[PDB]
Amino acid sequence: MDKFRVQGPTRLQGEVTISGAKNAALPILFAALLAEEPVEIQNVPKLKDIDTTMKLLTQLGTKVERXGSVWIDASNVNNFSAPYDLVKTMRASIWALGPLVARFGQGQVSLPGGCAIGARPVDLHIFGLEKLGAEIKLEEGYVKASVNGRLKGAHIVMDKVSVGATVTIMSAATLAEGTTIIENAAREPEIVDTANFLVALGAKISGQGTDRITIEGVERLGGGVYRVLPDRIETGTFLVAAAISGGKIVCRNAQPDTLDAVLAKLREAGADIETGEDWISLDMHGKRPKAVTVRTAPHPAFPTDMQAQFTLLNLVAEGTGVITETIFENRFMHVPELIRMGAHAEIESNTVICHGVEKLSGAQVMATDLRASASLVLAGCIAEGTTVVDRIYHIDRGYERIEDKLRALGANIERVKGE
Ligand SMILES: C=C(O[C@H]1[C@H](O)[C@@H](CO)O[C@H](OP(=O)(O)OP(=O)(O)OC[C@H]2O[C@@H](n3ccc(=O)[nH]c3=O)[C@H](O)[C@@H]2O)[C@@H]1NC(C)=O)C(=O)O
Repeated sequence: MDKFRVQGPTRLQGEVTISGAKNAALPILFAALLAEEPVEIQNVPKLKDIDTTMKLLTQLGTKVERXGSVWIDASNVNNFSAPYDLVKTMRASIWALGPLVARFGQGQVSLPGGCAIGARPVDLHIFGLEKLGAEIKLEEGYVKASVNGRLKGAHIVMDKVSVGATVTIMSAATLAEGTTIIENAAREPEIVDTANFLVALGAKISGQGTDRITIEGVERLGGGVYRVLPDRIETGTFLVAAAISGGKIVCRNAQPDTLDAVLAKLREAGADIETGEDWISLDMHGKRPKAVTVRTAPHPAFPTDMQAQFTLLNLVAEGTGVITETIFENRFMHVPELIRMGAHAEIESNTVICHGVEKLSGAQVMATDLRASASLVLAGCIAEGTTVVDRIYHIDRGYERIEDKLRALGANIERVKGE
């Protein structure tokens, strides 16, 4: 089992080129199940989640090739199920459900089980599909959807703001008879990206990026070429890496407008930030960060995917920082790991109260979250001594060659193979 050996402290300096969004590439890859013609998805990151998605697609009879792009040919889909073993390694597998029933009249996906970060049911996905006319049953742990003929457009109001259910409903709606309105839709940049992808295929969608999405169903979707937007979380993670190390970095292939909350919080922490059309620069001028207060919430508020990273920032900042999580209530596993490295903090309900320290110390820590756990690697970069991060497969699922990118910034990091 892979592990990272990080030697600190290091001041991160240099350039990093941002990869395509894991979170846009995923739903777009699933939506390609709707395409009758070949599709080329550009700017797809090289990471474990993409591997699992490619595997799932192949299991359905989809022809898949990849490099920077992923080429998809779904003209011969011949299988309609996502098995337990696959869903267990990637909850997003649920996204195969909607496209399958919308195009083929049937789809089966293993029902996701428990997860360490909190309760993550998929009730809204199921509810949405039902509203569209699909019949759904649970058999042997498999959510089985079906419809005789086309789905039917419906006016659906969402009980929660949900990135995943908004994608499920939006995607399936593109082939339904009539008009579908998704009220209280998630507004994430990835939702806009997926909608734009659909439209490039011939779908009729408007309102993407707002709380109300309208879809007018069409008979078929064709093919085309589409470039995935930049990864906002990868960008935020690198920006934080510089901000906590007294460093200076420039992020290339970036999309500043997807990061307003994070940028503003970085400025509050004392960062000198400049932005261009496709770039973001950050200079700490060798200063320790100032503690900030953060509240996660749906886009365009501060994202839960940046939460652990900012918790780290607060932990080495001057002052008492407070972080409140409103999306994933139990997403605090990183805290006790950081405390093993010398940090000080208390968790009260969904809020962590941080007491910044001057320096962290190297220690053995454990990764458990595909986005949050990158925080441990960052911590290792600025801590005194050697930090060993176990179970880095988690990080591999969410970041493209993070050690390579960090190394190019001056980090002392080694991938240690257990085999
Ligand atoms: C952790 C990841 O990123 C996450 C990111 O943290 C969240 C929030 O921004 O949005 C995506 O998850 P998601 O689609 O499961 O999350 P959402 O559906 O918005 O969930 C928001 C809240 O609603 C709840 N929820 C969601 C769907 C549903 O049917 N029922 C329900 O109760 C969740 O339990 C959570 O409390 C990302 N995943 C992907 C593949 O796009 C990851 O990379 O795997």
